[PDB]
Order: sequence, then structure tokens, then C-alpha cells
Amino acid sequence: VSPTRMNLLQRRGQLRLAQKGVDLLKKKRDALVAEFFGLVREAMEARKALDQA
Amino acid sequence: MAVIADPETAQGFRLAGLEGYGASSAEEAQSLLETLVERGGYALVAVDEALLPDPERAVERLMRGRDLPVLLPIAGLKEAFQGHDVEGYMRELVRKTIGFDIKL
Amino acid sequence: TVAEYLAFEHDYHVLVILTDMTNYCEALREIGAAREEIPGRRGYPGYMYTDLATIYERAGVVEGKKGSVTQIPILSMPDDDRTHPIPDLTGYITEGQIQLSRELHRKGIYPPIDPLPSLS
Repeated sequence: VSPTRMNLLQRRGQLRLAQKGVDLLKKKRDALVAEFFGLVREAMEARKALDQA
Repeated sequence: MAVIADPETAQGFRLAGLEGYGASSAEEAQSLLETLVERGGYALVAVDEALLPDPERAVERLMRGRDLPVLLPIAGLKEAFQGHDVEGYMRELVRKTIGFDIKL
Repeated sequence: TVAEYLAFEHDYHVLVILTDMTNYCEALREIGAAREEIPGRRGYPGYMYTDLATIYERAGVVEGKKGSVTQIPILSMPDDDRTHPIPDLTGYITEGQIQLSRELHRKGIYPPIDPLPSLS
């Protein structure tokens, strides 16, 4: 990378975007975990009914 | 559809319009399920847990890219009287899925 | 001097090839540091623009004459750096450039001319 003050600003902007992307991915994964645990209960429930059927 | 299970239950599956068969071994099951999933005119096949716990280790090589035939372990003839440990199964599932043993 | 003579006296069509302007700029910087000129960006003297313009601008076609002069300077961007003073100024003077690519060269492609940073 060519060393100029403009490049320094551009790279700093890139760093900022990288962090603000990491946190967004983390929020999405948290939503996914909520959905997954909501599914696991009804999954084991269907397994229960299958066992008793 | 299709089920690889004890032929006495296989006739009941026929009563439910589902062809089934079996010969009580993992190797023969994996052998002929190759044809079964090549002659897979249905979307799901069942296999008892005692034949082999995980059908993925078996059909994963031939089902590559294709998703219709879903395969799952189903209660066996011993479970016909005893039952099953449902929560242990779910918990060893979520263990490998979300990385750890949870909901304890 | 020889080229302009041939072209605009005997109506030749001349093609000038200047084989490395980087060495020219090295000599310029040396003789300019011995005299302590106000420098440019990396020690290159502050008049290097005018100095190079007096060379590059000796080309073209003259109205009412048959000759012509065409220039093909060659210069090596030092760290493949398009913002180094030498390629920067030369781009500010000449009409476009043909820029070579190292990645294309590594794939065995010849001639490794990538068309996006080039211009005419």
C-alpha cells in the first residue's frame, strides 16, 4: 500500500467497518441461537410423541 | 416410502403403503441402501438406531449435492418395550452443534 | 535534438525510445542535492516537473510539415508504486500510459498489460 495520509485515513475507515461488521454478525448469531433453542423444545416434543406412538 | 427395518415391521409399513425390508446388519444395510437411494423415488427413509446410529456416515458419499432423502435414526425392537433416552440424544446433538453441553 | 531535426527538416517519421527515466531522475536528484535545492517529495528537486516537461513536450506533429515524432519512454515504478514522484509527474505530463502487471506476469501471460490502469 502506498504510504500517504489519504491511505492512512482509508485504512482507518476499513478498520472501523471491520469492527462494526463483527458486532453485527454477533447480533445475528444471537438471534439464531434464540431461534435454535426455541426449536429444540418442540423437536424433543415431537420425538416424545413419536416414541409414545 | 422406504424403511430399512425388521421385516415384521416392514409388512406393517406396507400396510401404511411403505415398502420396507432388512437383514439385521450395518454392512448389508449400507450396501443395499446405495441402490435404495439411487432408486430413491421417495423423499425419506428410516433406519433403526441399532443397525447403525448415523446414516450420514453411510449415505453422505452418495447423497452428495442431493437433499431429498432425509435419513434419521428410529426406535428399534428393543425400544418396542423399553423406550428411549430422548434428552441424552438431543443434548449430545446440541453439544456438537453449539459447541458445548447446555440446558443442564 | 537529432529526432526533431530529422522529423522537421527531412520529413522522416521518427520513433524515440528513452530506455529508463528513473536513472535520469537519479542523476537529477544527485546534482540537485549537491546544490541544496528545495526538495519535492522524496528528495527529488522541486523543478523536476519543469525539467521532465522540457523533454516530453518535444514531440508531436507540426502544421504544414510531413514529419512526426513519437515518444515511448520506459520507466520502472520503484516499489510498483503508482504514486512515486517519477511515475506521478510523468503521468501528469504524457498522454496516457501503458501499465504492466506483475500478477499477470506471474500467470505466464505475455504481454502483461492490464487494461484498467492504462490510458490513451
